[PDB]
Amino acid sequence: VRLAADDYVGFTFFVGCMAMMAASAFFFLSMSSFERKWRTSILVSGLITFIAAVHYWYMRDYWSGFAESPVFFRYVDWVLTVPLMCVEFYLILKVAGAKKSLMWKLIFLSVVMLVTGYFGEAVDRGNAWLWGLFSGVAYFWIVIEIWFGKAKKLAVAAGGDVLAAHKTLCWFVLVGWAIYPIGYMAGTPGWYDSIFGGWDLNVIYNIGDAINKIGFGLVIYNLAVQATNK
Amino acid sequence: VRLAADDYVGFTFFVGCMAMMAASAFFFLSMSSFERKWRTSILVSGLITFIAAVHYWYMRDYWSGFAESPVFFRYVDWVLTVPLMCVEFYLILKVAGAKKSLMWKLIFLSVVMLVTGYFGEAVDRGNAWLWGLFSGVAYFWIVIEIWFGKAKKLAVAAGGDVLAAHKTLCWFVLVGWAIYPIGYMAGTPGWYDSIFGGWDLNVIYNIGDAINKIGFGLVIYNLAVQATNK
Amino acid sequence: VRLAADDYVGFTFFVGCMAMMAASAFFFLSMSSFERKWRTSILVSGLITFIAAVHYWYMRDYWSGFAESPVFFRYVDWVLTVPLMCVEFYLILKVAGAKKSLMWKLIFLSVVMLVTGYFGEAVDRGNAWLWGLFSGVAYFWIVIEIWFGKAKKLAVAAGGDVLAAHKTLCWFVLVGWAIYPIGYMAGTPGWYDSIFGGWDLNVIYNIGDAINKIGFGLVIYNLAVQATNK
Amino acid sequence: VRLAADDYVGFTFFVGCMAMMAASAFFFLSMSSFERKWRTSILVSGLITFIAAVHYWYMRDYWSGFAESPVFFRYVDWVLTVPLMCVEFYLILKVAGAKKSLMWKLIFLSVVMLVTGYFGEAVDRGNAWLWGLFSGVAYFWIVIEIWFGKAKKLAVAAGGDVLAAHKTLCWFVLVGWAIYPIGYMAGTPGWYDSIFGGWDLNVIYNIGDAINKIGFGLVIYNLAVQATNK
Amino acid sequence: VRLAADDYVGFTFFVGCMAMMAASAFFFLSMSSFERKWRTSILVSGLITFIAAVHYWYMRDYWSGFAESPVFFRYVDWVLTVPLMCVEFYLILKVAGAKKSLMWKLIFLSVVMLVTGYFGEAVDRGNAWLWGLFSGVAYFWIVIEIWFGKAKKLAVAAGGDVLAAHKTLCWFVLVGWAIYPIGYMAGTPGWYDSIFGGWDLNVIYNIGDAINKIGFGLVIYNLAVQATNK
Ligand SMILES: CC1=C(/C=C/C(C)=C/C=C/C(C)=C/C=C/C=C(C)/C=C/C=C(C)/C=C/C=C(C)/C=C\[C@H](O)C(C)(C)O)C(C)(C)C[C@H](O)C1
Ligand SMILES: CC1=C(/C=C/C(C)=C/C=C/C(C)=C/C=C/C=C(C)/C=C/C=C(C)/C=C/C=C(C)\C=C/[C@H](O)C(C)(C)O)C(C)(C)C[C@H](O)C1
Ligand SMILES: CC1=C(/C=C/C(C)=C/C=C/C(C)=C/C=C/C=C(C)/C=C/C=C(C)/C=C\C=C(C)/C=C/[C@H](O)C(C)(C)O)C(C)(C)C[C@H](O)C1
Ligand SMILES: CC1=C(/C=C/C(C)=C/C=C/C(C)=C/C=C/C=C(C)/C=C/C=C(C)/C=C\C=C(C)/C=C/[C@H](O)C(C)(C)O)C(C)(C)C[C@H](O)C1
Ligand SMILES: CC1=C(/C=C/C(C)=C/C=C/C(C)=C/C=C/C=C(C)/C=C/C=C(C)/C=C\C=C(C)\C=C/[C@H](O)C(C)(C)O)C(C)(C)C[C@H](O)C1
Ligand SMILES: *C/C=C(C)/C=C/C=C(C)/C=C/C1=C(C)CCCC1(C)C
Ligand SMILES: *C/C=C(C)/C=C/C=C(C)/C=C/C1=C(C)CCCC1(C)C
Ligand SMILES: *C/C=C(C)/C=C/C=C(C)/C=C/C1=C(C)CCCC1(C)C
Ligand SMILES: *C/C=C(C)/C=C/C=C(C)/C=C/C1=C(C)CCCC1(C)C
Ligand SMILES: *C/C=C(C)/C=C/C=C(C)/C=C/C1=C(C)CCCC1(C)C
Ligand SMILES: CCCCCCCCCCCCCCCC
Ligand SMILES: CCCCCCCCCCCCCCCC
Ligand SMILES: CCCCCCCCCCCCCCCC
Ligand SMILES: CCCCCCCCCCCCCCCC
Ligand SMILES: CCCCCCCCCCCCCCCC
Ligand SMILES: CCCCCCCCCCCCCCCC
Ligand SMILES: CCCCCCCCCCCCCCCC
Ligand SMILES: CCCCCCCCCCCCCCCC
Ligand SMILES: CCCCCCCCCCCCCCCC
Ligand SMILES: CCCCCCCCCCCCCCCC
Ligand SMILES: CCCCCCCCCCCCCCCC
Ligand SMILES: CCCCCCCCCCCCCCCC
Ligand SMILES: CCCCCCCCCCCCCCCC
Ligand SMILES: CCCCCCCCCCCCCCCC
Ligand SMILES: CCCCCCCCCCCC
Ligand SMILES: CCCCCCCCCCCC
Ligand SMILES: CCCCCCCCCCCC
Ligand SMILES: CCCCCCCCCCCC
Ligand SMILES: CCCCCCCCCCCC
Ligand SMILES: CCCCCCCCCCCC
Ligand SMILES: CCCCCCCCCCCC
Ligand SMILES: CCCCCCCCCCCC
Repeated sequence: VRLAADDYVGFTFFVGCMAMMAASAFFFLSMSSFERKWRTSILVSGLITFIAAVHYWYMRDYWSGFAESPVFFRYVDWVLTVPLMCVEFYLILKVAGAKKSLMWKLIFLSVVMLVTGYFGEAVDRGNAWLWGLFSGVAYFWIVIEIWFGKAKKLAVAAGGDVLAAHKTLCWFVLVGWAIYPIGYMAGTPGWYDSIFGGWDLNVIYNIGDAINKIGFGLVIYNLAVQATNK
Repeated sequence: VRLAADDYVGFTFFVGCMAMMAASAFFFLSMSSFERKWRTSILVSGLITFIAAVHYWYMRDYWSGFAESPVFFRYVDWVLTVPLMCVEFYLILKVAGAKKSLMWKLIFLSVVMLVTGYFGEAVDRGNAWLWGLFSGVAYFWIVIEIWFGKAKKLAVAAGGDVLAAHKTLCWFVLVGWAIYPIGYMAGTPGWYDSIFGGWDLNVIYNIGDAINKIGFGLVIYNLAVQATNK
Repeated sequence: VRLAADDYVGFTFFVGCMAMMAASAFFFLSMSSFERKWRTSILVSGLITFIAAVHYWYMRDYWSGFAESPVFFRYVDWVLTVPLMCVEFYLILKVAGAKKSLMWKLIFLSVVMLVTGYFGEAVDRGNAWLWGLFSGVAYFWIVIEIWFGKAKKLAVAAGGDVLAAHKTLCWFVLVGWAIYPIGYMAGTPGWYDSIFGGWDLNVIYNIGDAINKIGFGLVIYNLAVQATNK
Repeated sequence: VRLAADDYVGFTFFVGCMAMMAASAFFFLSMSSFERKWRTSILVSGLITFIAAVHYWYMRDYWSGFAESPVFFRYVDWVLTVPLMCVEFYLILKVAGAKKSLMWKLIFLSVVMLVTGYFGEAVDRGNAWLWGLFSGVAYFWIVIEIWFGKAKKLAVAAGGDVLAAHKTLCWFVLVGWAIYPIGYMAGTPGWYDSIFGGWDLNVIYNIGDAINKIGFGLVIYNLAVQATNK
Repeated sequence: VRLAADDYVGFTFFVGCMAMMAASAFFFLSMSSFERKWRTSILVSGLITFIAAVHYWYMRDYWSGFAESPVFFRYVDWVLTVPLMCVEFYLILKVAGAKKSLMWKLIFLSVVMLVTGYFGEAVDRGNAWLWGLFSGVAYFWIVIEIWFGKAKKLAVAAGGDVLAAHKTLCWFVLVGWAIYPIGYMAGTPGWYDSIFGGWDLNVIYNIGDAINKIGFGLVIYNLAVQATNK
């Protein structure tokens, strides 16, 4: 447990843990300065960074001990936080007339995506490409729903700050989340060892997690602020 | 204490701990966005997940050490959380005219159920079937009370969101709680060759606890939300 | 530090710690749903279970390590919580016209009781009967004050919910607190060789503490609720 | 790590830690029941006991390990808490027309007192009497300021609850704080090693800290209560 | 891991950790006593000391173990806190008409400064002078912006308490932050091994961090207080 200056994975575990901890405090402590109608979207942004702060604490210590970070262990957090992130689409479009049907659809797709991903990574690596494909289809459905589907139509109808927030969240989902499917292909045996594979993603995962989770919440927080100051 | 990808019991202890921790924060931090009349029901939903989060933390570490999870140690949480869950029937029917008599009845039955279950599991395994039977009868009385008894009549009279919440809670008690008596029969010596093989009761306990406890609370939280927005 | 199913002392340390922790959260989180005039009585009920939760955490660990629970170590909590419980008589009768004189009397007697008890148990066991007797007399004075003295007269004048609460608290002090003088006589050398056999003092301490501390607070909480509802 | 019944220093570390922890909770959780104008004085009372609770936790564990409590290590808390206590004179006299000049004077004297004391105790024990003397003079100036100086005149002009609180705080500073200079003379080599040298102050420090810190805050809390209730 | 009276680095780690912890509690608990328009600037002052408290806890323990404090490890906190400090210029000038452009500029410069500094210190020490120079230029740009640039013009236009706060913060940036570039030159190989090099900065870092972070926040808190009191 002596620290080394060249351990960049180590460094990014320490930073990521501290940034998520601070983000969780910022969202929980800000909630009361807003009208009740915004509070839930902010609270959930804080839950997302709270789960990640606590799991990053454990992973940071484990890396200090063993100098390993098994990818399957990252799913402890992803299986909870990715559905919560998908629920934020419902929370920000509820005013624009989203119905619980939307919430259930998103929760279902996100959970299928993460559980099939875990089966590919941990339970049945023989059939990792097949599990990948099931995960990939759930991802594609989520992307289609928010870029073109009902969620997009609701955002467009609302216009204003909401539409703006919606569009930014859609970029985070399209571009920010793409690192995870890529690392899956890099780390699992399949037909994609030719292209990817043998790539160290730990630094990318540690920085990506923080940007993905804190960025999502800052966009939601920014929406509450814009709306309130009008 | 390296993590292994095939340790599914391990994985479900880490997930269950994080989900209960997050649920506790969600209910505690939501309480203030509601009129005083709902806050106690929500507070108690948070107490239920808080006790479970803290006990799941200990059990998760113990499994990391010894790769054992003795059933009797789960009763540390059940003896506190199952009575609190039974109290939620009183809290949601208090408006409909439930009297403390109902609260005391439910607390008494739930406590008898859990303590007789612990005597069967830990103190007197020779007579596990007899202790089972006493627990079984307490369970049956609770089920009859909420499906057909006074509590059901109060719910029906109130109608509306309350009746809806009541019925959902009755399904959780009937179907969601059935895993516990089944695991008891699977694990104890008696007249019962409850052979539910292929699945590790530990995985079922870890997933079932989270669903049972967070599900109960989300139904109560949903009732506060429905009522408030009317 | 493997758990054993027959370690009932172990079990009751785990339960007592969790119950106190939950009770502390319940009283601290309830405080704000009450008019200012009730909040202090509730806050102090929470302090009582908070001190006990944290000390039960240490005692639980120590029992896991050494399988010993020295009685003198329980006094770490009792010297703080028993005076706080005695202050609750002042807080609930302040409306009925109790004066700080009463508060100081109760604090003084409770502190004398606990400190003389500790001298008998830990510093001067040669003269345990004498220290016992000094503690005994302080106990008797407290009992006489609340059952017959000024405090009783104030309660009786107030009538209503207050008198009801006062009488229940008087039973907890008379009957619930009797286990402590009994265990003292059971554990110390003197003119008393009280057998009180069959049952492990540690189990009785662990269950008695939780009932004594949470019961006291639930009676104070019940008084605030009754009063608020009218 | 086993506890001994005759370890009175040990016992007083456990009690002191628990009492400061409970006091911190009491002041932080009471703050919201008061008009804004009192909240800062109460918050600072909680900071004082919060710092001490956390440092008492470390010193308690260190004593369990090594059975030593080096006096210089107590200064970790004193260098922060003694200036905060001195600021409380400004906070309670701000209404009576105290100016920031007074705050800065008290902060400066308190910090000089504690830092010169630390130099005498830890960095330059050869000249402990000289450092003593510098600390001694800063103490005397503080005492003169509050008993006779401007601060006293402000209190006297205000009259009422303020004057009462001021006088009680002046007794705590004069008599309650005298233990610290005495222990310095008892523990340092100088011209005073005959009179005071060779005295075990650990029990006195542990009890005195708790009484000094919780006492100061209870006087401030009592001032807020008196003022509010009329 | 016995404590030594001559370990001044050790002492300052313990003090710094406690002071940051106390400052965090002071800012988080004060937030609610202010109109909404000030609360964010105070919350962020608390995040700054919260990150530092938690990182100082880890560094304190590591020094207890190994008696080393690698400079690169301090960047775990600096990469988060220095940008938050720069955002405070935006938060205090938002009323005077600062635009998000200013926020982004400051965040960008602060992050470049800290990341280039870390490259010089940890990844590429061969070219530490060059990385130094890039960091140095980002620093100079920040200084020019706040002393002469747009931010200064906004402050000057606002006048009053804001201008006063602005000027104080500009001194902290100019003089209080200068210790960090100096320590960099003292610790790295370059052309400045003649001027600096061979200097122990640990005591200076530990005291400077506390003064820099708590000082910044006390100036922001002072601005909210002055403004509130009209
Ligand atoms: C240590 C020591 C010493 C100290 C000795 C000490 C302090 C001994 C303390 C003994 C105590 C406290 C015994 C308590 C025994 C409780 C009884 C019998 C209770 C009856 C209760 C009824 C009959 C309720 C009837 C209730 C009714 C009808 C209805 C409603 C009630 O509300 C309820 C809730 C109970 O239903 C000495 C010996 C001095 C010196 C030595 O040298 C050393
Ligand atoms: C790293 C590196 C590089 C860069 C390193 C860098 C940028 C280092 C920067 C160091 C700085 C900026 C030091 C600044 C020192 C300011 C002073 C002393 C100012 C004093 C003022 C006084 C003593 C009185 C003023 C008196 C009054 C009354 C004024 C103010 C008062 O305090 C008050 C607040 C009361 O008004 C380079 C070299 C580029 C490449 C290399 O390769 C490596
Ligand atoms: C895993 C797996 C499977 C599934 C794998 C899956 C789903 C992989 C998915 C990969 C994805 C989604 C890649 C996406 C790449 C998007 C790009 C490069 C876009 C760039 C654009 C940029 C860098 C910026 C800017 C662009 C614009 C327009 C900027 C706009 C501005 O930023 C503003 C916000 C202002 O508009 C399969 C293969 C099925 C089976 C296998 O067996 C296993
Ligand atoms: C321990 C022990 C003892 C005690 C043991 C005990 C009490 C064991 C209890 C086992 C229980 C309660 C099992 C329950 C099984 C319910 C079933 C299969 C029903 C399933 C599923 C339907 C009905 C779905 C759907 C139906 C509909 C209407 C749609 C339902 C949906 O779900 C809806 C959305 C409406 O909710 C004894 C034996 C006494 C002594 C021994 O010595 C040991
Ligand atoms: C460091 C050092 C140095 C200095 C060390 C220093 C300055 C030590 C100073 C110690 C002090 C000032 C001790 C004072 C002791 C006062 C007493 C006991 C007075 C009792 C009076 C009662 C009992 C009446 C009244 C009331 C009481 C107790 C309580 C309450 C009130 O009656 C009330 C009405 C409020 O209840 C020097 C020597 C400079 C160099 C050396 O080389 C080293
Ligand atoms: C906070 C963490 C986040 C946003 C993680 C997101 C992860 C994904 C969207 C993962 C997606 C996957 C697929 C679409 C294909 C292969 C399996 C997964 C789970 C890596
Ligand atoms: C949060 C945990 C929950 C809802 C646990 C519930 C446990 C039961 C309902 C257990 C019931 C039992 C019987 C009715 C028979 C055998 C003994 C028990 C205790 C397992
Ligand atoms: C939460 C803990 C409680 C209520 C403990 C109470 C303890 C006592 C009432 C102890 C009484 C004693 C005597 C009356 C005589 C012997 C010594 C004592 C301290 C056990
Ligand atoms: C919470 C801790 C408190 C109130 C401690 C206060 C300590 C002092 C007032 C110590 C004073 C000293 C001198 C006046 C002379 C010798 C050196 C000191 C630091 C022991
Ligand atoms: C809370 C900690 C603070 C305010 C730290 C600030 C650090 C700097 C302003 C560091 C600046 C540097 C340079 C300008 C050049 C050399 C490298 C750095 C990163 C030390
Ligand atoms: C005071 C308000 C805080 C809001 C919630 C804080 C998040 C806590 C996360 C804990 C992360 C563990 C990191 C500590 C490493 C020792
Ligand atoms: C370890 C890296 C920490 C990174 C934390 C900050 C990430 C911020 C992402 C960008 C948020 C912008 C959304 C604001 C609305 C326009
Ligand atoms: C709403 C959040 C849903 C969270 C889903 C968690 C799934 C837990 C993983 C399942 C692991 C079981 C492995 C069994 C393989 C034989
Ligand atoms: C400031 C808001 C935070 C609220 C946290 C809710 C209580 C959660 C406590 C449960 C902790 C046990 C799990 C920790 C595993 C290391
Ligand atoms: C809400 C009420 C909770 C009740 C908690 C009951 C736990 C009691 C377990 C009893 C253990 C002692 C058995 C010893 C038999 C020899
Ligand atoms: C280890 C598994 C963790 C699983 C997470 C549980 C989420 C809880 C979902 C329960 C169903 C919600 C019903 C609400 C009805 C309005
Ligand atoms: C987070 C909810 C607010 C009030 C919480 C007070 C709980 C008291 C904590 C007691 C901790 C000791 C038990 C933990 C066992 C590991
Ligand atoms: C060893 C664990 C025991 C758990 C104790 C929790 C129950 C508290 C006792 C309840 C007393 C009820 C009196 C309330 C009157 C309104
Ligand atoms: C108002 C609460 C008061 C708490 C009193 C605690 C005192 C602790 C016992 C003192 C131990 C003295 C050591 C014996 C020396 C022979
Ligand atoms: C707002 C009216 C309150 C009257 C307060 C009188 C008694 C206060 C209770 C004392 C609790 C102090 C906690 C000390 C921790 C050991
Ligand atoms: C609800 C506010 C809580 C008040 C702050 C409590 C201070 C906690 C300091 C830690 C000292 C307790 C010792 C723990 C031993 C394991
Ligand atoms: C280790 C000993 C524990 C000490 C317990 C703290 C109690 C101190 C309170 C004494 C001061 C009374 C304040 C007067 C209020 C007007
Ligand atoms: C009541 C609000 C408190 C917020 C501040 C918490 C900061 C905790 C970080 C430092 C942890 C303690 C340091 C040493 C513990 C052994
Ligand atoms: C080893 C660390 C000790 C540092 C103590 C922290 C307190 C520093 C406060 C700085 C004062 C700034 C005043 C600005 C107020 C307008
Ligand atoms: C609006 C743009 C959002 C895209 C954010 C992507 C961040 C992921 C980077 C992970 C590698 C360091
Ligand atoms: C270090 C801070 C990074 C991101 C800053 C927040 C940007 C948007 C905040 C919303 C303000 C209305
Ligand atoms: C609406 C019906 C709710 C009932 C759900 C039962 C919960 C199932 C427990 C899962 C065991 C793995
Ligand atoms: C309503 C009267 C309550 C007093 C009785 C409580 C005694 C239980 C504590 C001892 C259990 C071992
Ligand atoms: C305020 C209404 C009731 C107060 C008393 C409740 C008693 C609950 C006992 C809980 C045991 C788990
Ligand atoms: C009226 C206030 C006088 C306060 C004096 C208290 C003495 C504290 C030190 C005791 C150490 C055992
Ligand atoms: C152990 C309890 C000590 C409590 C000391 C009394 C507090 C008096 C405060 C008066 C405020 C109304
Ligand atoms: C008016 C503000 C001046 C800033 C003083 C700098 C504080 C840090 C000094 C370094 C500590 C040794």
